Amino acid sequence: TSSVANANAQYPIGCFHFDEAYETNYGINNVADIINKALGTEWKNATRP
Amino acid sequence: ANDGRQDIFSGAPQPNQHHTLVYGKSYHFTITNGLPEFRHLATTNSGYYAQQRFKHIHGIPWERLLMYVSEGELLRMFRDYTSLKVEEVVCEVYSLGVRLPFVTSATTSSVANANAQYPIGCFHFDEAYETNYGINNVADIINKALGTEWKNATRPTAAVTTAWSEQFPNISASSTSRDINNPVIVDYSLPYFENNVPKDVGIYDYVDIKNGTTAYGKCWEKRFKPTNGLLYAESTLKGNVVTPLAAQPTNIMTPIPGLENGYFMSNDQIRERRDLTTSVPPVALTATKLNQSASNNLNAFVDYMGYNYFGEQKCAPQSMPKFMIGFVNIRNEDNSLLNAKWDILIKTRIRLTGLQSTREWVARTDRIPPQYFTSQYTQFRYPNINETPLLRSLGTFKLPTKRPGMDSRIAA
Amino acid sequence: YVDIKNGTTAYGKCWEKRFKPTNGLLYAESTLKGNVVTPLAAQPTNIMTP
Repeated sequence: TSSVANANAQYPIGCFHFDEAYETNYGINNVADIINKALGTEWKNATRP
Repeated sequence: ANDGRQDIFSGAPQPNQHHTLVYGKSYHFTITNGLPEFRHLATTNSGYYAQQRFKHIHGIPWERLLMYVSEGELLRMFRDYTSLKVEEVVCEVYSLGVRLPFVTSATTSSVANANAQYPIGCFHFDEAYETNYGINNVADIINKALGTEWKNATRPTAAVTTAWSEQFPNISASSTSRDINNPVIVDYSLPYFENNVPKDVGIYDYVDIKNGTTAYGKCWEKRFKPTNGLLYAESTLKGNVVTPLAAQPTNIMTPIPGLENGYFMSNDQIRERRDLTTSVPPVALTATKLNQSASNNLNAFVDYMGYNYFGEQKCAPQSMPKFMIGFVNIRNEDNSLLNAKWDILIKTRIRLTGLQSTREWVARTDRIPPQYFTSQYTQFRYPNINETPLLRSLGTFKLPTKRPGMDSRIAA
Repeated sequence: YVDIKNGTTAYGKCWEKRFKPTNGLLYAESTLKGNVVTPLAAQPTNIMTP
């Protein structure tokens, strides 16, 4: 029963940009996934059963 | 100039009465998280709808008159005037914090952590998609707002002293924190066999988020000055609740503006009188109070009740904005929902205007004087004045063009 | 109801008509019908607002 209840850990976050100095790339499925979740798939029965 | 031709006496009637009422209440409610859920709804007349309920977005029924006035005050103001109009309604929401447990315990859990910075916001996508509340959900919020009596106003045969008890069958939220659950539901009509459907509402395109931890105090305030705050109006000569007409229509008739075209917003489409074959379509006739039942009055809405002014276009105005507030769900590492409890305080204020048409009507009975001759109020009801008028859907529906959903409880 | 010109000397631009339609609506879609063939499936209910 874990719970992410602590928001006062002062975790460091940042904007990385070393993509301007070294070869970089993303995983094909990783990006594909982000986009499928962005669009999401339909669940409404546009066409009546 | 006083040539014995000037008036000696000049009469004039008494004025109409114009009273202004001001009421208000304060409540303490608590609401909680909830993941979104969906289903498909089938209804009579082959109705089919795609529904999406946001269990983390709750709506304050500020459209309900009982949120400002108690049942007692409502009863009185409903019998005292010829017509009663809502001038303005105000609803303030104060946040007392969004808490949750430091550690989830299946048994002795405690909402002791108020520093989780849970995102909260004011949602308003009710202006872009069909929305509605659950009938019992709203009914519940109001029962907890009013609360049921526990004092023995009428002494028991044995008026003996009883033991202290925290078990209030239903204490008002005006005396203590009380839980309420009124998830907003978004409908996606599917009237055809093959429908054109939109992508689920993007709630993040209709929200103003605040930090649940630092937002302590006044957060939101909504005001509304109804165009047609007509709660009721009497313009008929019917001096009873039981009597039916005795005379049938004659040949005497004079053309009046009317301003009622017989067009309705039947769910997703516009329909003309002749096509509403399932239920009998209302018609804008001379208004009455003796049409509404006692229970109907209790469910009075502040924006529109079916009554209109003689010179205005007989129709429903755009319903007041829904007052929806809620969380912006945070999820745990296993993607489960991070539960939280939100304590809020609500202040409600309302100003109404009562009229008593006593100028052209000197009554010799307690019967309220009707706005009969000089002008007449009108309401959507049926030629049979005793038939239930066009009622307001308790589910607080928002139909296309942003108008309040209404029922025609008269079967055809 | 006529404005006459000399057919021989009137060589060039003669008339120009302009029109800004009040209702130039060629078409508009406001229904949920997502097909050209499908008919309604649901009949009118008791839900109706003026």
